Amino acid sequence: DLSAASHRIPLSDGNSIPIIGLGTYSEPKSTPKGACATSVKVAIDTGYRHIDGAYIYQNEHEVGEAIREKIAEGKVRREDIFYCGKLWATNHVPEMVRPTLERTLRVLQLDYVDLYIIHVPMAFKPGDEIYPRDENGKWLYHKSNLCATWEAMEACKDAGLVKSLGVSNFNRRQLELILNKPGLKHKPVSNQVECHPYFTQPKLLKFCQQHDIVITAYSPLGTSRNPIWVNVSSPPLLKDALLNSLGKRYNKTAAQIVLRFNIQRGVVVIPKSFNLERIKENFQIFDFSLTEEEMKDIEALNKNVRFVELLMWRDHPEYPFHDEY
Ligand SMILES: NC(=O)c1ccc[n+]([C@@H]2O[C@H](COP(=O)([O-])OP(=O)(O)OC[C@H]3O[C@@H](n4cnc5c(N)ncnc54)[C@H](OP(=O)(O)O)[C@@H]3O)[C@@H](O)[C@H]2O)c1
Ligand SMILES: [Cl-]
Repeated sequence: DLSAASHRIPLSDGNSIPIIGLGTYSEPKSTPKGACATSVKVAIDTGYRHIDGAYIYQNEHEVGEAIREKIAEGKVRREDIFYCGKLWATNHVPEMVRPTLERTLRVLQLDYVDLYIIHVPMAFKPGDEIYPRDENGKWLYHKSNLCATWEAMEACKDAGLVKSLGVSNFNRRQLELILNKPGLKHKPVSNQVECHPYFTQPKLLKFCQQHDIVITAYSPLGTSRNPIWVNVSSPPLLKDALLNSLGKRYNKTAAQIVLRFNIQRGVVVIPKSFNLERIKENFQIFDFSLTEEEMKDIEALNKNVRFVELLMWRDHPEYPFHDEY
């Protein structure tokens, strides 16, 4: 079913997605220039064939540098690599969608991306700032139309600029808005959301599975626990007693147990690491499996509590986390 050499799963539009990818968000401040490029190259050498990135991570040029180098030396063909990029909240105006994607293609110096997704269901004020606020720190919200944004996304696939379309941080209602759109041409094939044993997304997973939407687990290792985004008070996922106990049983780390858990139930995982040893460690998840009982015990770790709550945006008309799922 899944091996280091062959671990792609089907998307509803006929394409396929490698079940593990390398995440590439890293705080610009505390990240050396070049760390991203080096990690993407190491990842590709290790066997990763999926890279998840975003223009607003400020390192897409490094991602592109790395991918193009490996293609040029014959390590991979372009068709072997799956790159996912993301449309930010300040770029939701339908007229801006294609120019925004074209900017990413030019930065990557590639002809298309494999997956392009709406990063969040919330629109912010368009401009030179990804986090638009007034002097009082009030979040400058744009009153926006998700369906109109989606239509603009559909035009990008129509033009050949992206193979697959998806979304991120969408709840059931928001997914329904799109799925029910008048004259829908291309349904979202993916929803990228926080997913791991402390937040296993049972309701959203069920819903997506019923609509042939694949979940991609972001922060699948429980985040880097940065207090800006994460509630540092919470117990760190990788210190969990059961996950560590299961680790000893298989001579795997809690991280490897956590990744295996999600892929084993058909959830894509995109752990980020810019560390040589940990990039390799995270990929070694195809030489063991978890028993039905172990899967059940891990799933039971579910706390229905998020590490990434985005409370700064809780009042936005399109804040996704009020609803149950
Ligand atoms: N769509 C969205 O809204 C959204 C939100 C968040 C993230 N994402 C995507 O999902 C990716 C991953 O989520 P994430 O970066 O937030 O957090 P994560 O992948 O769950 O974990 C990242 C943290 O774990 C550390 N780490 C990695 N492997 C490890 C291991 N084997 N053992 C111990 N520690 C390990 C990394 O440090 P080192 O680098 O030093 O190894 C980093 O601090 C992101 O990079 C991004 O591509 C998307
Ligand atoms: Cl963007």
